[PDB]
Amino acid sequence: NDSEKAQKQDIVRVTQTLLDAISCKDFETYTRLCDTSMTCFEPEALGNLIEGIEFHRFYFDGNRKNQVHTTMLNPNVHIIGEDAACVAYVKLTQFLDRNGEAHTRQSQESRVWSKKQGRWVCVHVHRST
Amino acid sequence: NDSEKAQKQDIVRVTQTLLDAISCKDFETYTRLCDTSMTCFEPEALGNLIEGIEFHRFYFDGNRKNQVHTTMLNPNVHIIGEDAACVAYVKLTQFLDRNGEAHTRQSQESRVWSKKQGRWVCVHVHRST
Amino acid sequence: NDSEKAQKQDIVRVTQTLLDAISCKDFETYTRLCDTSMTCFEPEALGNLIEGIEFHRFYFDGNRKNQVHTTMLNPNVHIIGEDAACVAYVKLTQFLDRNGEAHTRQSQESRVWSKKQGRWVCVHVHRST
Amino acid sequence: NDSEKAQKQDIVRVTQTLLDAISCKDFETYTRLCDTSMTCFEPEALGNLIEGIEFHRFYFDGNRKNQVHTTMLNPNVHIIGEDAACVAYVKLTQFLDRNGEAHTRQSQESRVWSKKQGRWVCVHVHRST
Amino acid sequence: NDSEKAQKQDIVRVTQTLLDAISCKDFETYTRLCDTSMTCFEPEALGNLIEGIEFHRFYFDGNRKNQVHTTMLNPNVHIIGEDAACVAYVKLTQFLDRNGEAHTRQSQESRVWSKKQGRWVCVHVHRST
Amino acid sequence: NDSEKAQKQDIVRVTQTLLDAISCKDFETYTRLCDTSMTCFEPEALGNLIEGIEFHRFYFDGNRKNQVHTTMLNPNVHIIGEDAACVAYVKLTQFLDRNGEAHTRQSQESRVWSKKQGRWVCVHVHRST
Amino acid sequence: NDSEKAQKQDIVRVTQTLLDAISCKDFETYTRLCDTSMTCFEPEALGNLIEGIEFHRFYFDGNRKNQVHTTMLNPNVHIIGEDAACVAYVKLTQFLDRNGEAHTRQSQESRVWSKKQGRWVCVHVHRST
Amino acid sequence: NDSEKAQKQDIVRVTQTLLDAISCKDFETYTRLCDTSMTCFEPEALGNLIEGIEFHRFYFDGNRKNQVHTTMLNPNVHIIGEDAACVAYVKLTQFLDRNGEAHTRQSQESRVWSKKQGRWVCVHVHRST
Amino acid sequence: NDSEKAQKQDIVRVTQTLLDAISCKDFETYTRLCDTSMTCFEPEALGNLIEGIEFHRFYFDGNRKNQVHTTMLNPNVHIIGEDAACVAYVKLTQFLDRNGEAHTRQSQESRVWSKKQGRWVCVHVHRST
Amino acid sequence: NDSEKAQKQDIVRVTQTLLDAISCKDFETYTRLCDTSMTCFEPEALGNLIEGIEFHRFYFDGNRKNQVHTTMLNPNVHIIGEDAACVAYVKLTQFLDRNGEAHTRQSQESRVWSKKQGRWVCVHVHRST
Amino acid sequence: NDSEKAQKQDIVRVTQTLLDAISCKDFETYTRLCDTSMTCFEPEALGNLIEGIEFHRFYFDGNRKNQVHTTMLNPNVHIIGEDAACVAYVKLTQFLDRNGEAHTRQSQESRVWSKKQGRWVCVHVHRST
Amino acid sequence: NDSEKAQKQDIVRVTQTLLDAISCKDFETYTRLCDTSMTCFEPEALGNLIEGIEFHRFYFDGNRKNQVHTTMLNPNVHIIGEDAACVAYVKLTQFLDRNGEAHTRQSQESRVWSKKQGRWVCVHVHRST
Amino acid sequence: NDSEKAQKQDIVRVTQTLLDAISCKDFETYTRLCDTSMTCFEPEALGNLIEGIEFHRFYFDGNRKNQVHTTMLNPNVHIIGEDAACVAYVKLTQFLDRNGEAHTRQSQESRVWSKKQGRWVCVHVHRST
Amino acid sequence: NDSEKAQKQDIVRVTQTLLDAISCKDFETYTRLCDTSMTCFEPEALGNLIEGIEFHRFYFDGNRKNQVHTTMLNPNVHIIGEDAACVAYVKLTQFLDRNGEAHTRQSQESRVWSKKQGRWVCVHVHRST
Repeated sequence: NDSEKAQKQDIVRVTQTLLDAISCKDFETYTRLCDTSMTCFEPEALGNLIEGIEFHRFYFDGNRKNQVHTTMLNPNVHIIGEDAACVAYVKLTQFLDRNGEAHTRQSQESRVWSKKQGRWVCVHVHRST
Repeated sequence: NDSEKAQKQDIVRVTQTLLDAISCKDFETYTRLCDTSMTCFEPEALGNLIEGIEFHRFYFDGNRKNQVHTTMLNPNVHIIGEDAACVAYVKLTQFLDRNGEAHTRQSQESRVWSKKQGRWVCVHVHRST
Repeated sequence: NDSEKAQKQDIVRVTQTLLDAISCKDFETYTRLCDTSMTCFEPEALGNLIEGIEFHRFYFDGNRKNQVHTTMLNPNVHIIGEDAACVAYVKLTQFLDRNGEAHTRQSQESRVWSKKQGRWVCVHVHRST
Repeated sequence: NDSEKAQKQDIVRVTQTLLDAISCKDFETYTRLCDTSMTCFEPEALGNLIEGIEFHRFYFDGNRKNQVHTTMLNPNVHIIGEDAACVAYVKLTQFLDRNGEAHTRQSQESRVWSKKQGRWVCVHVHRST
Repeated sequence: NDSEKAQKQDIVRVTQTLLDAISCKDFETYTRLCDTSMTCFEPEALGNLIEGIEFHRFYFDGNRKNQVHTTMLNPNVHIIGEDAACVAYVKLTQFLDRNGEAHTRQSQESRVWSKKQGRWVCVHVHRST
Repeated sequence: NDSEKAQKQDIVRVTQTLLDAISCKDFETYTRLCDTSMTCFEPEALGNLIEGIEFHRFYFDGNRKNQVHTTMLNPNVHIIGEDAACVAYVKLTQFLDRNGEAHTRQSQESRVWSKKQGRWVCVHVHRST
Repeated sequence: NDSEKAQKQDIVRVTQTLLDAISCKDFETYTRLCDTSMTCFEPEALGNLIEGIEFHRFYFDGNRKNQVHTTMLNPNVHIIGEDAACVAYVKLTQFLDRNGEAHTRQSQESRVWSKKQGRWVCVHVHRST
Repeated sequence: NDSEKAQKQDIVRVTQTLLDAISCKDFETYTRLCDTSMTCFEPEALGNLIEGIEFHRFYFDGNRKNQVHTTMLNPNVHIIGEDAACVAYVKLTQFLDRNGEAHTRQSQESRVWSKKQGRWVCVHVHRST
Repeated sequence: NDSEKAQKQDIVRVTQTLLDAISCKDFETYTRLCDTSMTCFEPEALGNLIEGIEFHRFYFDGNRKNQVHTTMLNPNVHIIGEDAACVAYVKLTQFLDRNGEAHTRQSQESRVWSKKQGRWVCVHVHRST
Repeated sequence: NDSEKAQKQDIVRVTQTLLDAISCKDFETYTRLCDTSMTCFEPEALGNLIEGIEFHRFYFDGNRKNQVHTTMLNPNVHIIGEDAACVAYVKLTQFLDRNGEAHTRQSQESRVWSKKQGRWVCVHVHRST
Repeated sequence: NDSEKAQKQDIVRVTQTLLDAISCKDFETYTRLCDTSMTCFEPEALGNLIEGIEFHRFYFDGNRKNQVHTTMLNPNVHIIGEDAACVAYVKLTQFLDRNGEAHTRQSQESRVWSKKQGRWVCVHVHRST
Repeated sequence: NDSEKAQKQDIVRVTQTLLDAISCKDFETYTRLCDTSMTCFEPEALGNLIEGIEFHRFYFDGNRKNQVHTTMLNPNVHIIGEDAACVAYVKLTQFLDRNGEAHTRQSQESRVWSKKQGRWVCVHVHRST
Repeated sequence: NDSEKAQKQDIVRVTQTLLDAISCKDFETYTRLCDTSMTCFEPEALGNLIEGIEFHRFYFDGNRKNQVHTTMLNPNVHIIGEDAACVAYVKLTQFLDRNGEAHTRQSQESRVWSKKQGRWVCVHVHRST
Repeated sequence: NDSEKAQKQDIVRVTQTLLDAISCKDFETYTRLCDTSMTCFEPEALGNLIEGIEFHRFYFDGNRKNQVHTTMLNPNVHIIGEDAACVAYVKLTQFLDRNGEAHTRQSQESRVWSKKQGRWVCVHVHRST
């Protein structure tokens, strides 16, 4: 359970690396961490199950980091072998809007990881609220 | 590949078994299919991550099937080895009204399955909308 | 245009048969006219594409007709190839309430017909509003 | 099924061409792909069945594209006869506002294709929601 | 203008006879006064142009006169030859509803008349509000 | 029959001329086409029957065409002799918005035409919704 | 003037009698006081002008006195020519509904009296708010 | 009777002049045509009966017309002898607001006319809605 | 002064007597203290000045109490001569509703008194809010 | 009564003078006509019984006349002896806006007058709504 | 301060006794503890300053204790001499409903106490919200 | 008594002084009359009991007047000894808004005074509504 | 550290017992586990800090449980030495209302634990939302 | 106790300092007072429990003092074991917005202090409403 407890950390490390990727619009690191067969259920998709990375690009063009701050709270992992793991966490986002006001946005996320040829890559993601 | 396809069919089938279980409010099948460490993100949890199974039991108490048919639409399955797999699908629920009118409800579910000692079990579920 | 005007008259007659089958909840006749791989976009389906006839089976239960009168207005027909056609019409439904009041409902419909084994079968339907 | 799998791949490619023609307001290409007797049910038409292409011409004016990205998801294709097909898909549109905000729009679509003079032309379209 | 002033009266007579027909659900007198090719724009049709009498029948079945009273106000006629005339009038309807309350319903009507083989018959009608 | 068809085309054409006239706010054509005794039931009249033409003039004052295309859908014509005819049709109007957005408006119109001294003229109009 | 002051007294007496007839739904008195061609603008006629006595008869069916008391405030009489006069006044109506509550209803009324063949009779009435 | 037909015309003419006086704020004509004792019920008086011409003066301040058109629909006149009359008519008003938007206001009017020393004067006016 | 102090009390007493009569619906006392010519401005009259004891009779029919207490706060009395006076006071009323709940109503009251032939009588009352 | 009808004109005049003073913010005339111990019930006192003239000073400060006309409708006076009276009436206030929109305000007023050393002074005022 | 800390307990106690009396509708204890000239500001007085004990009698009539608990939070006392004090505090009221739903009401209370002949009596109370 | 009448006046004066200080934002006078230990219950404190002169300093920063008048209605004062007192009063404030409009604010106020070493000082204040 | 890990467990255990005590209304256990001085912030206290166990007693009336389930999610504990601790956790509550409808209520809680004479007791509780 | 009473004074001093640091957005002081592992329930964290100092840093960017004054009311301190304590208090915040208006904001806060290596530091904070 020591090579398991450490394995979880890897997941947290990777998903944290994955999050920082989206935060500053680093599409290259996004594609390296996301498989090509990645399924997706998220608010930007309206109840549709998206396939592949392409659909995600749209959100990697522009003003870059908008002085926003995201926080992954209590990551919760599940181990299933030594190449497959899933992690669920609450993601908090802090931002200032239109006039400079401060607001917090919240969303529940789930990610399914697969150790493909050494390195972990995200196969499926699900976001809500 | 064929071992894969068949494997995917194995996932869709159990998931289907579980859904039928929830419809007819059959605890036993539910608990037989849902692990002890099963984590869950769902509307009834208000954005909180749920653990255990004690929580889900609140809904299986009562009048069984409210004469409400549910459909699992185009299940997308992911294979990770031979003991880890995940499936994403849209879930449709048709139910009758007070005045007898017919209505349809939608939610997007994800489920992670770990093959623990031969039999498949759900370790994490995520429902939304 | 007589082999064209006849075939349109014919196409309209089978959809009329299908609509009647639906009105008096005749699923046997209904499935005779709907292909096994039939797809469908419709309000009861919430933006999802449905395959098969089982989903529509749900509306075929519960007594029979009511004081419901349905009408297919100005059916527009396109003849395509060997055994293909598509038809478009506004479907009008005259009904009464619990208070005996008379109301009129509308919906726009599209059906695609294919002739297999000498019989016209609906392979796709799109209903809106 | 290879003369079936090819023809579906083909049908999807022409609707992709049509959708692009619409996105960048290319009416010349648009009319090349839409029959002269094309019919249409669509939100902009308010429950009425439209004939011709002139009505749709209205949307082809005004600069060109915007920061609009459109996508055709899980296109479902039915092959009918000689030169007939019909396709169904959820059309996803990613756009931005005056405030630079990103929004996602959806619409369910059905098109009926006929092959005349060796070319696939759309003879009927139904769009909803 | 004496055979014109009298001709108008005929129209008023006939349309008044036509109204009393609908009031006490006399379908036979309705069909005798309404042509077979009668076009119709009315609230029960939802913006659709109805053709023929059939669609009208629905409203000639039931409780008969419901203790209601209609009044044709200031008829206004137009003469066009000696076999074609159109009349427009405001139609007021008095009724008691659910509990016994008294309410007045109003609608604007237009009718186009044709003298076919001696007797006048309604070819087209349009009601609003 | 052929004299009839051609005659019907005569009605649809003038009506079309009148509609174009209203679009480009061309009084002259309007008044040339609308009789002196023309009665009218329309939304701008609030359920009142209008006489003369003085009233309609209020709308032709100003910026001509607001860059708004109108379409007369499937004109249904009625023949009554050779100097009396009526036509019913749905009318669609596409117009631009403040923010440049596109919008469609609908109304159901009826028009009565009297052939007075060779030229066709409108004696009564009825618009709704 | 004592002749006019006494004449202004008769207008108030008949008008008062007409108001009681209406209160206890005494129709014979009503018709003995309202001309056969009496004109009328009133709430129950929605902006429309009524002619005749027939329209009003609708309201004389039923429960004589509904436990309601109407009061004619400061009648103002105008004597015009010979056998002609008009009166304006506020009409208050106190009534008991449900729950035993007491309420007051207000209206402004105008009536025109013609002394046809001796007896004063109302030829025109306008009621508002 | 034609004597009566012309008297009714005289009444429609003077009341049309009175409307014009109001429309362009010509207070002299207004005073000429209205009696000193004239009473009045109207929106600008909130259920109160007004006496004297004074109260009306206020609306005759500057701003002549306002690109506003007032219409007098089908005036109903009652002739009570040779020196008394009352007229009832619906009055339409199309006004241009801001944004150059065309709207229509409606109201029901009644005017009592007394013929004094040869000339007709309005002794009472009632307006609603 | 002491004579004026006595007269002031006398008015407090009578009016107090008058309110107690209104409380228990004693019409005899009420008409004894309220002169015939008594004028009234009160919420129930809707801004209309009321005359005589008539309009009031409507409130003296009914239960005869209601479990509501009425108080006369700081009566302020003006003495004008030995036969005229006026008093103003805040009037508090406490009442128990349906659900056995106590509530307080308030109102502003002014009364004008006249010592007509010995006894004091109210000739005018103004109530508000 | 010719002496009673005289005292009543005098009371109407002084109160007319008093209101004129209020319109043109003539505080000197106000005080000369109002008793130093005048009582008050009015909206601006929010339910409180005001005493004295001081409270009203606030309102006399400002832009004298604001292009606003006030009329005192049908005044009713009560004579109580040759030295006391009270008058009731509805006061109509017509005023303009920024947009130059005409509006009418309304209130109900009671005033008590006392003859002190020959001059009529107001000892109590009551204004509602 | 040990004498000041003593007088402060005494003031908290008596006021505790006083509130206990109000809860269990013990009017005898209420009066014994409240001065006959006690002043009052509280919701039930709707903004009026009540004087005396009479006004409160109304509330002591009823079902003694209604299953409602009241608590006096952090009392603050002011000692002004050995015979006068005032205390301030928030009073919490917990009560049930018909459905048996628990709720908490809240108010802010100030009370002024005067030592008269040895006993502490409340001369002024103030309750808000 | 006369000594008590003098002490009562003294409290009216000081508190009056205290309100004028608050009106023109004179913090010096305010802290001179308000003892250090002064407690407060006021709308701005939101049901929270406030202590010391601190919380109040926030309102003495600003324009220094505002064109608002403040009155002290019927002060009721209780004398407790020669060094303690309390007063209650309705407080009227008249203010002119943005659009040069006058308005009246009201509030219920109670104050507790202590003659600490010669001068009077407020140790507690309660404001409401 | 494991010593610290077990101390945190002891804290999660006692607070879970306290939740159970509340859940089934066992007031003895409640009193045992809560200190006499326990302070509290919570909805049932409306922003007021509560002191003493008394105030809570109210919620321990009859109706043991209510088919309601309370859940304590991921409890975060802080260990401040061997006799102090504070725990933070989210608390979920699924309750059955009327109609047998399942709902979830949420709230964030914090409990401060002091270890006295060997046994842990709650000295403070804060609850929100 | 003088030791505990002085210890309860330090908790109020540090808490007061922490509140000023937050007021003027002085982060170094903030982090010198909040543990690195401080827990937190607060509005800005929507029902979620935060860990660390990083989340809070978002709010220290910008305009030091926004012209706002916060006040800590009646702090209540609980001393637990050694080097441990908690404090509860209401925090009022008066602020000037736009239009120059003054408002008050209220919140209930709970903080837990651990005396780690001499200096008291906050390890847990809960803020509500």
